[PDB]
Amino acid sequence: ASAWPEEKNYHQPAILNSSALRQIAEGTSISEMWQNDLQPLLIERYPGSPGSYAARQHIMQRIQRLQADWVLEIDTFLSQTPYGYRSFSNIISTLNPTAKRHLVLACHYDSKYFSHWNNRVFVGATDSAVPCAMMLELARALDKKLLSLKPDLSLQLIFFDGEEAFLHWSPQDSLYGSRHLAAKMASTPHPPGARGTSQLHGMDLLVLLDLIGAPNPTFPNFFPNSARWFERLQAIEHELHELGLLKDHSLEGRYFQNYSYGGVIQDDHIPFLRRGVPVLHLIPSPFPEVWHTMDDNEENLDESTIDNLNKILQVFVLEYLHL
Ligand SMILES: Cc1cncn1Cc1ccccc1
Ligand SMILES: [Zn+2]
Repeated sequence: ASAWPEEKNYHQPAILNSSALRQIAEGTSISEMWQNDLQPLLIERYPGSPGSYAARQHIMQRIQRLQADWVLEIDTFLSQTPYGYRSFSNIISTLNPTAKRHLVLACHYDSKYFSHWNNRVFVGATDSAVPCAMMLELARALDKKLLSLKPDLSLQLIFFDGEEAFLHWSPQDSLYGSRHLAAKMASTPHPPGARGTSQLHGMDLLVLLDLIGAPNPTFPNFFPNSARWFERLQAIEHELHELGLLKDHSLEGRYFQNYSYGGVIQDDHIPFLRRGVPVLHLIPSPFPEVWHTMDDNEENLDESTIDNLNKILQVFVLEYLHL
């Protein structure tokens, strides 16, 4: 049939030079991210809540003000939960929806459901309000360079709804939005008119951000087949450090360690991984100390660590896109 689905296997980056790295490092404002992209999301936003619709409106609005031609679809669906049927809505933002291949950035925008505890409200700053904000910032910071898109490859953002369990993590109570969107893409022909290939095939690489925002994260390399792209993240961290472009950062405590994890951490990528999508899982091990506590808030975030990772990520995306 069609073998384009193999191009991602042979795709190679266009490594940036020191002058361009500097540019990128200069091009991203951590403090504008914090005010315009991050703070509006630090609300209770479990699926079906008022905050979910708010968070959903804020993500679409911030994406809309940008010059690049983002197409936004709200993939709304119904699914059974421990509390009955409920409605969920994934946010999908795509440049050039026609192109066969797309590099995918994503995270979950729901917050785990938890009634008030000690009069406190769970807002999951690292899980995953910050990954959401890093995605919005990457799109703003790279707006002009992405506008250049009008190799048949472009960029897609996915903000999954319903990553978290409502009552008890299990295969039927978890990954609502990603289980839905992976099965939908696996059976939607791509590109338009194709007779043998799916959108799931068009996913060049799924870069899943989760649990980012704490100090000193250590990201393992999880998969033998995306290991080379993990190595680019290592390389980019190193060079930005040597060029004085990172803050409060030591090579003794670098983010992208040279160690592998022999297993898997259940997350929104599992539905795509099982169907053969390559994944770069940017989740740290161990998890933040504030994981699933009421302390996973704004005050326990580390501003420098997010700034640094924004720069590493933005470099990675431009190098993947040859921009
Ligand atoms: C990655 C994540 C973020 N929030 C929940 N998960 C899922 C999970 C993974 C391992 C153990 C418990 C729960
Ligand atoms: Zn969680």
